[PDB]
Amino acid sequence: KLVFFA
Amino acid sequence: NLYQFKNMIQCTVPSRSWADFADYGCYCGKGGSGTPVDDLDRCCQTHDNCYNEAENISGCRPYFKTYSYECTQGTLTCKGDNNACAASVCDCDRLAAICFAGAPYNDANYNIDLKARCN
Ligand SMILES: [Ca+2]
Repeated sequence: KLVFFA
Repeated sequence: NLYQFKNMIQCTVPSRSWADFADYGCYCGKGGSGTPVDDLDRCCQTHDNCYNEAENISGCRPYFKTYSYECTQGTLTCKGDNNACAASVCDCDRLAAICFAGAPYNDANYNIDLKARCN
């Protein structure tokens, strides 16, 4: 999910 | 952490690209407000709320906290070596991944306009 990795 | 959650999703929903869950409805993904659009979005709303609660623990950063878990033979198990933050975040991620497996997927709800539809 979310791909707000960094 | 996010990478681990992605792996839970790959493990519980192997028929679909994990990316399918990365931008869906008002809550699966970047978004975290509004009326959830359907069952899958409700899985993501509960997950979002779960993270917000876990964040109240000092030093607990749900996107970044590396926890201890296994996914084998169809079953997620948050392990006993987890501290309170790890256990909470792992459990959020666990029941979300399980929720996704039982949720219908509506192609219309992929990549929706959060600003317009999630107030
Ligand atoms: Ca979210």
